[PDB]
Amino acid sequence: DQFTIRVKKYMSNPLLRRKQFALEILHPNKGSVAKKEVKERLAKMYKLNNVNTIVLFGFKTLFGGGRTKGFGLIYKNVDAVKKFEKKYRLVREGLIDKETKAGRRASKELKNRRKKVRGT
Amino acid sequence: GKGIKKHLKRVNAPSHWMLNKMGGQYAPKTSSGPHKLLESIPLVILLRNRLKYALTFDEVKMILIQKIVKVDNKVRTDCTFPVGLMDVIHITKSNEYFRLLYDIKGRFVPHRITNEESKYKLCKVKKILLRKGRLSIAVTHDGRSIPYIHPDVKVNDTVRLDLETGKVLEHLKFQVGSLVMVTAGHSVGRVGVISSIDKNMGTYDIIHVKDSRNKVFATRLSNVFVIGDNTKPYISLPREKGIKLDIIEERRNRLKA
Amino acid sequence: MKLNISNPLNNVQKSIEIDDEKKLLPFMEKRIGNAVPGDSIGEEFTGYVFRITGGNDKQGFPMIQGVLTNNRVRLLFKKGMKCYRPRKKGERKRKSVRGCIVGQDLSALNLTLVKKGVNEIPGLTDKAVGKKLGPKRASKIRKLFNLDKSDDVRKYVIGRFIKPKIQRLVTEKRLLRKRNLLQAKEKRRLEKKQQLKEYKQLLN
RNA sequence: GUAGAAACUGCGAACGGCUCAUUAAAACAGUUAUAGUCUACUUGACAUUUAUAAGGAUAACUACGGAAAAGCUGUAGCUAAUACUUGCAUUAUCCUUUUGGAUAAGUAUUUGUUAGAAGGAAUUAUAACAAAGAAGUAACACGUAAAGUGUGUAUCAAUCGAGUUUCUGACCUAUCAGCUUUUGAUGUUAGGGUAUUGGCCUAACAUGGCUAUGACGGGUAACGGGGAAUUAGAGUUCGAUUCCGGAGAGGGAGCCUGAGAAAUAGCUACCACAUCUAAGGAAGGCAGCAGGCGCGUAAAUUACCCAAUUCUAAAGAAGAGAGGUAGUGACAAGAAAUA
Repeated sequence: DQFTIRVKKYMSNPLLRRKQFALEILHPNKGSVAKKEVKERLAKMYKLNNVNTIVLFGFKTLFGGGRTKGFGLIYKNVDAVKKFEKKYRLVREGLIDKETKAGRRASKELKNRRKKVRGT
Repeated sequence: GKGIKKHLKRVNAPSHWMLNKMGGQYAPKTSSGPHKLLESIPLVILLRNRLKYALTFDEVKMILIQKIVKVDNKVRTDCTFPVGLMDVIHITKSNEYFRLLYDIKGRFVPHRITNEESKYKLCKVKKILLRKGRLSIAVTHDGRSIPYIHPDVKVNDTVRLDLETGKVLEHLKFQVGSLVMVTAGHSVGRVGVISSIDKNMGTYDIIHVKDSRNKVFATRLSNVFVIGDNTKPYISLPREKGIKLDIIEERRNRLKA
Repeated sequence: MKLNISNPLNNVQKSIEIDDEKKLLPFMEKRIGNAVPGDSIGEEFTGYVFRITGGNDKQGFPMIQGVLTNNRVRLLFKKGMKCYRPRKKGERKRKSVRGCIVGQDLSALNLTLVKKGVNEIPGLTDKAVGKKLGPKRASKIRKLFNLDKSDDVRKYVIGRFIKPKIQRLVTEKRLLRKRNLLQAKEKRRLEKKQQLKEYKQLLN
């Protein structure tokens, strides 16, 4: 297909070794574009040899379609991706797998396991 | 018990922090340090809400863990550290130097400064205390104690301070020609030349300050900061140059674009 | 009734569960720390002397030193009192406790053997147990081994191979930190000298 | 070296959250003072009367146990620590005049005698003399420039705050007109006590203090304010409830630790309730989040998550019914089908 990519309020942030910006995707008369296509388009535009170093979030399709706004981060490398990004975002990217989903039952267990009441 | 409160509600936070109502229920209570909470911003909001470098408090912590940002050429790692009225903030990874200043609308802005200027901070002496041995110490607005100040320095003077050595370089008086910057009033952020000083016995002393365009505004004596002499400000200023404009004619220059 | 006798010298202890009351009759009306001839409790125990060091009453309440009663009493327990484990700093709690006098209420009795008898008891006076772990302080090791300040004792330690670590060593970092502190004091001295010097110069 | 259950130690748990019972010059608000005080974390200054490194004593752990039961714990044996406790240069000044000799040595705090950059005013800062004198000044742990940090420490200052405090401001009621004063009421003097001032308390003394400009009482279905409804302008009514201040944790009272509590998911006792019990004894405080009963005209899920906001810590990495997300939800509010 065909669409247009637009980068707004772009700024490089070496402190997080990131590059922050806002995405506007013009896809008139056609449905919202999957994140893979915008990933490769951004890779071509910014001359990146690898595609797992970006993260995309906050994608909204607006009213009436033909437009989508979102936020993207360009990372120096995958090591920076893992260092400076949260676990849920890494799981979204698929870079890692889900951890244990016990939740507040861990807190319940910790309350049960009063010190010197469980010798182990 | 009824000890010290340790939370700040968002709407109870200082107005110049510019925190939005719906962005959570709490504001970052600045740690105790060089400056008052009311007359300072925590560097978390300095580089999350102003510089937009960080998007979340955790990203602020991410920045701070690496000993990058230095407040007065020394490394700060506390997330809620009060940066204060005027001083230098050096970010080494991006190699940028900021001076914290006030805009004409009474808000804290990081103003770009050169590396050469990032060594010349200004401190407003608030007290002169003589300790044992007739040794004199100047207590400044920075909460900083400078021992062995020059005996000519008075209680409302200002002193240029070298960040590397922590020494005074020169001092600035408060005559009727010394230009000052107002810090906390209706006229917070204005830069003027001091038209007159009225000293009321036992109450606040008032000073009338003349602007560049010859408009006069009065303020309390404790709310001013000597910046330079009549020749020039000793520090650089933001783009407005401390010149406040009537709202009826700010609109015209906003419209013309 | 379940007398727990401890030989601290042999680092060991043994339990004797008895039911006869005339066997323990000489123990009655003896406070904690009293020495008694523990011969009536058994034939093989004739000769030994036992110090009564504690016990628990019928309901399990322990015994203490101060209270000179024969029954249970309640009293406030402080942070330094022996029969109490505070749950937070400065907390005091009122608990029941049994007096130091022994009667026909002790579900258990703690005793330590002070004087050796004439017979041997298997596992009570035959074998001995060591420290189960060696001392950790360098001065303690030096006292144990008697090698003065000759050489490092890091290779004369006790292991299970795997060995503990020694505190209060003579480590080069421990020396250089003291040296650096001395130099810091000195340099602070010179800066406080010539800073007041230049202050005196600028006084005029 | 990498980690590391437990435990000792450190910090926090005095924040937050909830509710509005009490409360009528009280609380609160604006406006002061603290020259009458305390102040953890954090920040800046910066110290005084065996040493190639000092002492016991304890947890965890091991073995023997008791009790129906509990966040119960006895005895014996060892070991650490930034737990507890002892303890090891030097600087300044006078003069011949870069330099030689000479002289002196307590941080706060208290007492007596003196001299005296700032404030509005000092019995101020500070200095001298004569007496006392705490607590300290590292016997502690990791590593940044192609020396640093952490932890701890005396004092001052800053900061986060707090306690008292000045002036002014409140609803109805006189079928409440005289109150207070032995039992402190008003003031003086001396002291005690406090962090500090003060009848705060004690002793002596004096007879004062308030009041029709409403004292003292009574009522409030009264927490105060920011605010809300209704408004042409005046007004009238409301404000339990996002924020701020106050108060309380069934009702009272008392207390420990701590920088900070008269704390309540801290302790002690009484009253009223109320749980377990083998009947000997233990244990409790939802006006926190859900949820239940009751009361009623009258009000939701015994849900998910720390991702955001932010707090605590030994501070990236852990927690947080704070908080957020969803569920119920015709409380209100906005847009908007039935052509």
